[PDB]
Amino acid sequence: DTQPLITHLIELRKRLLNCIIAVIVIFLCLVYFANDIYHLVSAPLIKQLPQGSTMIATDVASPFFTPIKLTFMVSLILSAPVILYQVWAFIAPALYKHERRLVVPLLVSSSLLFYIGMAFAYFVVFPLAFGFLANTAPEGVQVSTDIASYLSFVMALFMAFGVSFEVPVAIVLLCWMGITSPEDLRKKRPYVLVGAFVVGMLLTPPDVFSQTLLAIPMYCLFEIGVFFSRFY
Amino acid sequence: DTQPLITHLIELRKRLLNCIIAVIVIFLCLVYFANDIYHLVSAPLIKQLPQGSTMIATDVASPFFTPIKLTFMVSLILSAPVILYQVWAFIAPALYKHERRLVVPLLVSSSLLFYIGMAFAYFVVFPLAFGFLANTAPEGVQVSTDIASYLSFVMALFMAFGVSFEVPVAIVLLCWMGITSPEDLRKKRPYVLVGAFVVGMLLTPPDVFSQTLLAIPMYCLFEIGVFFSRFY
Amino acid sequence: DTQPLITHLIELRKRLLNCIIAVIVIFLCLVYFANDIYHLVSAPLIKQLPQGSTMIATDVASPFFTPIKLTFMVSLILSAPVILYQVWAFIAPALYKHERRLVVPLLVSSSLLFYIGMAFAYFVVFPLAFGFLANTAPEGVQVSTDIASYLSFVMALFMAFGVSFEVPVAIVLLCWMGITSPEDLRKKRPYVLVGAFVVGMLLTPPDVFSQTLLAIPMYCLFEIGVFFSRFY
Amino acid sequence: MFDIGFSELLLVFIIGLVVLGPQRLPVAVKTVAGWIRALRSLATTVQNELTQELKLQEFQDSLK
Amino acid sequence: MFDIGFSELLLVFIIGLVVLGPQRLPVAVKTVAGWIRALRSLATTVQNELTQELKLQEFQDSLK
Amino acid sequence: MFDIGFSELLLVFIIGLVVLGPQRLPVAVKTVAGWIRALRSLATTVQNELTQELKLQEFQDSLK
Amino acid sequence: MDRRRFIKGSMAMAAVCGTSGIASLFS
Amino acid sequence: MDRRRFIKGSMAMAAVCGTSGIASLFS
Amino acid sequence: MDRRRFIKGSMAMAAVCGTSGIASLFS
Repeated sequence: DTQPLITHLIELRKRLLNCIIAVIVIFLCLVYFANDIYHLVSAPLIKQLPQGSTMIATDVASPFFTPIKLTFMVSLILSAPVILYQVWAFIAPALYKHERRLVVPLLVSSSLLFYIGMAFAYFVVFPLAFGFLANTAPEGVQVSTDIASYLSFVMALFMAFGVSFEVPVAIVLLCWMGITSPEDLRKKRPYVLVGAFVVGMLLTPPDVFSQTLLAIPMYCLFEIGVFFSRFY
Repeated sequence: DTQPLITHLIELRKRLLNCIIAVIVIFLCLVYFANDIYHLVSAPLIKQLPQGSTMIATDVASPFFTPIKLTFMVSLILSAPVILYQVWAFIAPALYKHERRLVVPLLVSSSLLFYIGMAFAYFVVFPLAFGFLANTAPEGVQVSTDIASYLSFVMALFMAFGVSFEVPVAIVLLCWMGITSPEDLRKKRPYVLVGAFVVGMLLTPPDVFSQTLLAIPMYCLFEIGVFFSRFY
Repeated sequence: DTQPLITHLIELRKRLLNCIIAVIVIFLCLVYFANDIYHLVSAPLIKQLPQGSTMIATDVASPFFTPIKLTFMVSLILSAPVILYQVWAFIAPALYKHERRLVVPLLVSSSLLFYIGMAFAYFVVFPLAFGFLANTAPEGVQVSTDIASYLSFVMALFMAFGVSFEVPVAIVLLCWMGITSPEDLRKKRPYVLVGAFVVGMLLTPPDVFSQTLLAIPMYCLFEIGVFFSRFY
Repeated sequence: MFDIGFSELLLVFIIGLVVLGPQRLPVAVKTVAGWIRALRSLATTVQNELTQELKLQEFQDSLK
Repeated sequence: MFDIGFSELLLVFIIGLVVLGPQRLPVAVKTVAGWIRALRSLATTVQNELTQELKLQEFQDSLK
Repeated sequence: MFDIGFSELLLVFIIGLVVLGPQRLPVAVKTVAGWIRALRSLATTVQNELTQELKLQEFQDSLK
Repeated sequence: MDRRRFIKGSMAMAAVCGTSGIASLFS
Repeated sequence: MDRRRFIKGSMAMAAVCGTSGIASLFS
Repeated sequence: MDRRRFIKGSMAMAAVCGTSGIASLFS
């Protein structure tokens, strides 16, 4: 069913507005608690900071705009079900019946696993990592964590865990529908390892640290996904 | 009057030397007071910092090269009348008589408004903004502003207020000759709003914060310019 | 002697492995002393820090990954003789007899001069520079040097001094075989000055400070290299 | 635009050479080049279609 | 290079779609594309003019 | 990609104009442009040679 | 133009911009 | 070549370099 | 192909990527 370009842009504008309205309304209901929301996010770090160590703000606008930046992305995460539905409704006529049987399970399962990524990272990984990182400084070095740097690190881990949690289930689903077999995944192992570094390079700043902090979660959790593909 | 390329390059080199000489002479007369100049610039922030908070230097070369960077930027600002004259003298033959009736009023008015923007930012905006930003930090966060980051923030605000101050007068001057009308500026409102985001994107680092810090003053000051266009 | 592409890639892969193995083995033998290695590197700064001043870590992962990054770079520097030999053994068939008489003296002398350059920077430049930079801060500014920023500054100075140390000897070597005469070096002085800014622009971040930090040692030691070319 | 560093790119080729090997890395780079070639070909033909539709919209809008 | 971020570019297109609309944004992008096309055309012709003048200078300088 | 800033590039041209002069700077830019032209010409012919060799490898590998 | 071709083309243009910048698209 | 063409051309090159880099200018 | 041409071409390809990105090489 061919349609004029404006028809697709009319629909896209309507769906984009519903995404912006959802984010703004959630942001307005949450912007008043920006400092309280930052206390929750920085709670794992504060509990593990050494005696005499406290968080600092090295930027003039950081004390205000870093909590504001945090509650904005919290709004984006909380509005993901609305955003994903608008994405689904825009791409629903494009998908065929056979492609509909795969995208719908992916969209629903991604949302839950992406939240379990934060729950696992916040309640398990953050206490373990912060208790080690904050107490491994060289002698004479005072751990004074910048609030702007901490927010970037936390969202880097939250995005990494949420995305990488979906990889094993996506692999198992692809094995279930028959798109890919465990045998074919084992012979594509060298390419995924190189491909993981390529994906990490593109989606991260040119620092190698950000490349490896992302690529290793994909390739490792790719390997676990192949393991459960046997039990299916 | 067609001329060889070297003739234009001989003239441009001569005008470039005058700009370079003016900046260096001012810099040499000011580099000895680099710390005293930084004290004046950092005075609004120091007065509004919380008890127990002070400026820090997170870079090894920051204690020396941040005051040197500031006094060099002051040299460029104080040499703007010389630079603008050399720019004017190099582009004077290019301009036609009708174009000369615009560039001269814009060049003279921009110089005063750009300085007034700094005076307005320093004497009004800085005490109000620093008194709020420095005292809105989350609990347990120690405001330790870096001198290198403070200079970037101060310079960004100084340029933003100096440039935005020229927008209304430029609009009224365009309305006065008849290049543009208030009716035409009102129906071009959606394009300027989108265009302001484009201008902010190009002239600022890829951070959205820097994009909006330039766009909102640009679009808002555009709106005030249309207001005074009615009373002319 | 023409060869298939895989033959060159087989040889390159073999030599790349020998470089990777050398770096990793050194890194494994050194990663346990990462904090102790950082103490040696930061020792010139600590001795020159003002009373009440200490190094800080503004990043969450900085206390662990900054010493790890440093001990990895030390592994690269310590493995340079192995890396350079593998590079030599892969490019030896490419070089002719006359080009072999130039590359071999350059490679052997570059290794010693690079080590002498960093030893000169650590034992002479670092105590003098840190004693000035750490004590020239504006009044009320607390010198709190970040460990991650200090590592970048130290590596920038170590690389700059090591590379620029090879320039005067390379110039003398070129004058010795007759590739370039001291007379021809004097008439190319304007081009090297402009070229130094180009080389610094490409190999450094877009900050002008990093451009000049590489350009001035390269152009200055180029001038000193021409001076010794007279005495040959 | 994606931010690609020289160190990041060298690591990819270094890892690709030691993992994929001398016989599979050239084919992998050739395959990736074809993907980018097809991506730009698809971008160009769609932009041509959008330009042709915009002209049709102008014809309809001008008459009405 | 002007530093352009993916988030910054998406914001412009998102804002442009909701402000300019489905019927004005494509024309706005088309107009901006023409500006860049004319900008690169102007750069190309002047470089050709500069190259020709440099050849003339060499002829004059060599004789003198 | 090498990271080039607008301030860094302007400094190079400003320094080049005042050091090399109005008569030597245009020749210097022309010479540097020729180096990049030769660099890209050498890159293209090598990729053509690599593509032709990869085709030969496939023919040998397929038979064996 | 159908929805599938619109989505496919939009992603291709976005991918080109991420690999060659916004000036390449307008070329 | 006149001064107006010199200024108009020079700004075009700077604008092109700001949108496509110095390599595009030398192409 | 000899060793000299392989090294000469590799440096040229690396130099192009440093001045025009990896997309130019794949073009």
